[PDB]
Amino acid sequence: GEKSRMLFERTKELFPGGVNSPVRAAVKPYPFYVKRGEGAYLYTVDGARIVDLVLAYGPLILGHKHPRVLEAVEEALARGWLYGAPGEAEVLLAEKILGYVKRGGMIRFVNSGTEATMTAIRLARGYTGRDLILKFDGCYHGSHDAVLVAAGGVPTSAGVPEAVARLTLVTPYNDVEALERVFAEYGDRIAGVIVEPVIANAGVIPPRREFLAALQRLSRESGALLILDEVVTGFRLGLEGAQGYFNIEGDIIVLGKIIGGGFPVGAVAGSREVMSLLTPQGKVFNAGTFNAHPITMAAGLATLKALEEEPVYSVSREAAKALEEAASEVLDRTGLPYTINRVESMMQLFIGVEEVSNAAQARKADKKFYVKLHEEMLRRGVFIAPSNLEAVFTGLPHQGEALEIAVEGLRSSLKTVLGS
Amino acid sequence: GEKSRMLFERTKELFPGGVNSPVRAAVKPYPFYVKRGEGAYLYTVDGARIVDLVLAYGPLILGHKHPRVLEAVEEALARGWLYGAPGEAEVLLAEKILGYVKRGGMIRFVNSGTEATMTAIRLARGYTGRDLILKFDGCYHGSHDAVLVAAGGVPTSAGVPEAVARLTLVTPYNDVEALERVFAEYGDRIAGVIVEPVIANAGVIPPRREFLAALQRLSRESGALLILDEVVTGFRLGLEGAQGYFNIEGDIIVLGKIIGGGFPVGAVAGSREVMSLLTPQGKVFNAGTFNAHPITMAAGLATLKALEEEPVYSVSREAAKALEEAASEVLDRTGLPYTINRVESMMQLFIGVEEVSNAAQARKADKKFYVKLHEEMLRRGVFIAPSNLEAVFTGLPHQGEALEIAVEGLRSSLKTVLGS
Ligand SMILES: Cc1ncc(COP(=O)(O)O)c(CN)c1O
Ligand SMILES: Cc1ncc(COP(=O)(O)O)c(CN)c1O
Repeated sequence: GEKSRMLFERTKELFPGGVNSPVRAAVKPYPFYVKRGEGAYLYTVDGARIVDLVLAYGPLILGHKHPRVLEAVEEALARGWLYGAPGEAEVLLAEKILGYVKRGGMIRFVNSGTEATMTAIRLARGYTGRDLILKFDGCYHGSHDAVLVAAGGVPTSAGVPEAVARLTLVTPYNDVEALERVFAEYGDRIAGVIVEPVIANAGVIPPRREFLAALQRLSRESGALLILDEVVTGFRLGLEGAQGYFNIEGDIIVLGKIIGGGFPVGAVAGSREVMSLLTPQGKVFNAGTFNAHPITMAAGLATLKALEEEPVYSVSREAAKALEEAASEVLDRTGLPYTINRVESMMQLFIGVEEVSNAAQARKADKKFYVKLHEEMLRRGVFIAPSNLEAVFTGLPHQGEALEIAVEGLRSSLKTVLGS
Repeated sequence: GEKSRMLFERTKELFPGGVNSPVRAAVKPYPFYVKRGEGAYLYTVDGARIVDLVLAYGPLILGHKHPRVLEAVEEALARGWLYGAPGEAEVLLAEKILGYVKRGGMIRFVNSGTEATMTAIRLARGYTGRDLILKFDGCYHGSHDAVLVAAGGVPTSAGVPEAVARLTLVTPYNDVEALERVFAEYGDRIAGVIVEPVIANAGVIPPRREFLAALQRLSRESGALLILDEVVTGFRLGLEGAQGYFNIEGDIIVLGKIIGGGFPVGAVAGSREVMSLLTPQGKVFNAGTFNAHPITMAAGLATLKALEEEPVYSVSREAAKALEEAASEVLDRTGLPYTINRVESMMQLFIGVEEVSNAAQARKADKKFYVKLHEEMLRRGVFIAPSNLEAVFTGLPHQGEALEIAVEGLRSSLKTVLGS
């Protein structure tokens, strides 16, 4: 790992914490640098092939450099990559996305999930004329002030004015009693309730039907808009995302990751009535030099076509199931308390706890055990998130030999850590 | 324009205002759709070649599909386009950028100018422990709450809480007296003063030396960080940007557009002391799935190399000068009040006013005349921003025949509008 070591030294003084995104710094023993990626694999700068169970944290459900997407991007590149004026790809991608998540509605393309949720929140506030936003402990919506808050709302980040943080309410995920209580107290001032249909940033945590039911009922009865943050679930839990998977409906649907095919993206979709408030039609401001970036649009379009024509969902589901069954077989024999949460192709293991239905329980999981597992798996050529609070993602290339390596790696790594 | 007309009809119900960014909707008679771009030209979906004096509003100083950048991106695409782990290109681009704008400092790559200024503001607040941010009337820093404010600070966008807007102070650009007064009253609570060294979103407005002097003095004496928003000026006003061009120094330098070579990008650069507050090193949060996107990094790196090895600055400067001289020759003969502001390769014409040193004066310019000019120029195959408040940008391909067409087009269009 000499080459990665050298790069590690160079970035120490170039980037805060040596990385451009926090999670990247936690890789053990130290972050490896990537030369390239193809299919189910990442290849380090030193030349090592690694099975990728991170998939850039969600966007790469088709694996690395998917042939169909590569070809579409090559064609798009030949046409120039930025215009500052409308292109064709954005129209086709919008029509395809809306047909699955909000028929007859509108969409606005942005450049990150952070920009997307931020825009959704401004839209909900503009539509209702209210200021408060309700989020849940453990849910992650990006790097912007309004969502960098925790229940005393107080800042979880330095540099966030307390005056801003106090406009965001926070209650526990899957806690119906707490949800009812917050609406009883502040309901008429809540502009929107934002939530991940399946938590992906506090490990993976599935929603309780009762929580989903309350979210829809309380939002509708209070006048608050239900903002489903589907940046991760969108197009991962089937073509119709969380709405179709759980049979729920959101007022505003925030999308990202997968819809950009691996390129910078974010999007806000909703009814014509709500979406029409966005500039230049309405007074809720949103603009972006890179909005509807030609390459992002071409990549996302090709990606969704693959999701419609290739067995991505079945393959990804089976891959996650195989990993879950393998880990469960080993862990069940130990008699140690543990739980694995899986929803289709997103999952995570929690050692030390028998149930994880909220962030508080996820935080009680054995972090040391997880870190050791991450390191041992990497030593065996399999890459899983370095943080127990991140998720494990599967995709199209996780089949055949690649899957065999991942499963065998997981089995052996668990045994090694359990034997230490 | 049948094909653009058809697309126009399709997007009416897909996007708010029919576009993904406000300015795009103002093109006359209606927005044309782009098939591709190459060199100094955009090509409509109907097949018409148009000289581009918009350059995607700043990023394309090298023109469309620059050969060197295209090759670098092709090589990068073959390596996969998203890893979720550190790559080599981000290291090289960071080293090159910092060598020109903040030697010995640090940088953090994000996905838009909006994310960049938003991150800079959070950093300034975190570093100083203060809440107030001072901006100037007419300056544009992106699509986020803290900068969508105007002096009563009150919201300029619906959906922005008044509690948030009041944390942002606003005074006129180039107004030293007003600047001194605001610091005398609120100085000890100002975390940072953000400003465009050259305004590019209220037409083009150059800074007064006295204003630049006051900005540096007052920030230093008050403890507020001077945030130079160089999203547009960075790498356009020479390799050293505004700091080198005007011989000024900022505490935090916000970069974007050009540094991404045409791909989604944004960046915050500053001293190690300030930048070290960013996660995972410090407590000022910033994370991004697409931060340091492999393709953006490769494109930006190749772009900066071109700026160092090709006569981009001289060619672009001469192009803008030729346009300015041509327009001035025609307008001087009319005796009508007007002014053209130009700083290297960024400029704008203001009809009806003899001086434009601030946003208030820019707003007094004859908008109807400008719109007619935009439409007439487009009819003659030359594309300038549809809004008088946007800027005209020149670049490397604006030479030879392309420049002749632009200049002749400007001359003829002015005469036609002046004769109507
Ligand atoms: C649900 C959710 N929302 C928002 C984001 C942030 O997306 P981005 O990093 O592109 O700003 C993420 C990524 N962790 C996410 O998982
Ligand atoms: C000075 C400045 N700052 C910020 C921005 C916004 O950049 P972006 O559109 O990528 O969010 C712009 C683009 N108009 C700008 O000119």
